[PDB]
Amino acid sequence: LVHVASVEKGRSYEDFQKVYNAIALKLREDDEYDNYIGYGPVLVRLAWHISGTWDKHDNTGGSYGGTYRFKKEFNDPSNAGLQNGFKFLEPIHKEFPWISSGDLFSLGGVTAVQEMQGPKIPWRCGRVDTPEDTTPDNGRLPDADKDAGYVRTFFQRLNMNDREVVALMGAHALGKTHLKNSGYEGGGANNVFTNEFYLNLLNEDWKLEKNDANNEQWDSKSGYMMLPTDYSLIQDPKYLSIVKEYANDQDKFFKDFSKAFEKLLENGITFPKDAPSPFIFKTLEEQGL
Ligand code: HEM
Ligand SMILES: N=C(N)c1ccncc1
Repeated sequence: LVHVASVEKGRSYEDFQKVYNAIALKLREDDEYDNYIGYGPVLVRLAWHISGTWDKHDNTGGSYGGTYRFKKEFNDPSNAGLQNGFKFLEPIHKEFPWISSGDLFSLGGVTAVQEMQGPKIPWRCGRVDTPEDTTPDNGRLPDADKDAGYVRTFFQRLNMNDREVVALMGAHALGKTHLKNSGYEGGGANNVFTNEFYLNLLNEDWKLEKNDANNEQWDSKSGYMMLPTDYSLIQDPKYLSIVKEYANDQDKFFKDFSKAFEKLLENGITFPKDAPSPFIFKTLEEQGL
């Protein structure tokens, strides 16, 4: 199954920078969402969920087709809460109806990471909306109540290795869980992209507790939390080495995250030899906007 990237007709870097800027200005404007976290973290989660349905074995799922817009995927229990990100992006899509759904959802993630002071994430256009019957079934996204072996095996389906996995999970520096979405009680939350997830793992005094949904999670007296799958990164000796690496080298984490996140967003997509090079968007701050 082959999905060839096809650039939205006549569009170039400047067009996509305008879309980035619109997303970024709305991120700045709608600052009260989720107890003043803003929509940054949920847009990153959205980009990950629309991409994380991919299966390397048959090239089903993935970001290309924009299939999150269809009821089956929209209503996946694993996607509970992402409706907020979708609604956030609706007026952006109305202003720029020429952008494909997959391009918009993925660009939303890139914009959010960068605007939250994360690394630059090169981004490529050309995802094309596919029909409703191409929507992957529910159940392709990972469970949080599992161990390191589960995480490792799960991510093999997305063609991600140990480093890639550990880097990607660093996104859990952003935002929080919500008991009503996922059955996990949210802890201390930030909207700035840093390597603090790894520092938290290594430095806090974690206690295994049960939350009000009767699920186990790791909580600190400082008020932080970790999912069981988060904590598995320090239970497994291979993951632990990498956690320590990123806790001790901000720049290395940023570079590795950028590569892994672009890869995640591009899984399943064949880029023609004469496709445009990846775009690196300027932040609002860099533009003086
Ligand atoms: C084993 C893999 C993963 C599991 C089990 C997992 C699980 C979860 C859960 C349960 C939540 C809470 C959702 C809610 O209650 O609203 C969450 C939130 C989040 N996830 Fe993950 N996740 C995983 C990997 C990732 C990856 C790879 C990324 C991106 C690179 C990511 C980005 C985020 C972000 C940014 C949030 C915060 C959303 C918000 O604040 O609304 N996650 N994750
Ligand atoms: N470990 C966390 N604090 C976390 C943050 C956001 N999403 C999931 C987990």
